[PDB]
Amino acid sequence: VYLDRKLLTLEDKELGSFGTVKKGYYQMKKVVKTVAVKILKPALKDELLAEANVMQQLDNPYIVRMIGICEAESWMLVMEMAELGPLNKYLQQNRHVKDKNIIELVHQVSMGMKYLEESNFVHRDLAARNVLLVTQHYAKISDFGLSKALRADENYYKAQTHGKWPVKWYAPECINYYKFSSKSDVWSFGVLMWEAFSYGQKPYRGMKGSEVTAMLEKGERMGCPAGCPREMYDLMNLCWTYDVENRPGFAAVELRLRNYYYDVVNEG
Ligand SMILES: COc1ccc(Nc2nc(-c3cccc(C(=O)Nc4ccc(C(=O)O)cc4)c3)cn3ccnc23)cc1OC
Ligand SMILES: [Cl-]
Ligand SMILES: [Cl-]
Ligand SMILES: [Cl-]
Ligand SMILES: [Cl-]
Ligand SMILES: [Cl-]
Repeated sequence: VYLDRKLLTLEDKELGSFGTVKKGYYQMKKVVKTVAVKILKPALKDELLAEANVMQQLDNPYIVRMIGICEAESWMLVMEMAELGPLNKYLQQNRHVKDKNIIELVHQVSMGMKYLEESNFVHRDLAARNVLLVTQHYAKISDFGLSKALRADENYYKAQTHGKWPVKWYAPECINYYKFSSKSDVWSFGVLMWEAFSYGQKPYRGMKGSEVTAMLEKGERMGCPAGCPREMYDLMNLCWTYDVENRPGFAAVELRLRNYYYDVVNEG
């Protein structure tokens, strides 16, 4: 959890800019581990410790692993590096990634989210930008800064202060009632699917969050990305069921993705 600054080596170049993120290496006794280190500039510190507390409890092949936290020139969260980075950016720069490969990756995210659902955690920022690639065929979920462990007696988290929120990824019940459940995450996952099959295009382009709400309330949903297979667009639309009760969970979604992926595999 608490790491030795002497064992961390940071590169100058930032990968991104809350703070910055930088690549580094962390020494074990016989190897070094390549790391991504989130580096802050009270509120920020509190959020980092909270995020670390959530990551600490998670153990799944499709979730980014925390190495630990470090308190030196600034506060640092140190994670196992996913070398290829955010999926949205990857797909923008790699437009000939095959449909079978996109299905493989979004299924992996679904398996990560099924685990998160079973663990009774809500992610609350599930977007393509927060899916990180280890390889072209291996995705992990990251960014647990808004994530919450559900109370033992509640199936949702009730936000109080509408913070700075990724509205275009949020279900109607999140915007209208400030209620966040694993089924809200399923909604976000449908948006993440749309982004993936759109090769990292932004959702609801040109629209204000307000117009998104109006659109969704009309019953309108985003169109099928070019080359996106029927079966996958149907699954997006099922993720975007307006009524939480009738919206599937991740067990349901993962299985549908699983079965389809095996069909696509069997073709060939
Ligand atoms: C430059 O390419 C990258 C390659 C690997 C990574 N890897 C990793 N990055 C992060 C990380 C943390 C905090 C913030 C960010 C971040 O700034 N992401 C991001 C996502 C999307 C965009 C964009 O759409 O332009 C720009 C930046 C990324 C965490 N991680 C945990 C394990 N591996 C990583 C990041 C890269 O750029 C942001
Ligand atoms: Cl250093
Ligand atoms: Cl060494
Ligand atoms: Cl909040
Ligand atoms: Cl947004
Ligand atoms: Cl599999």
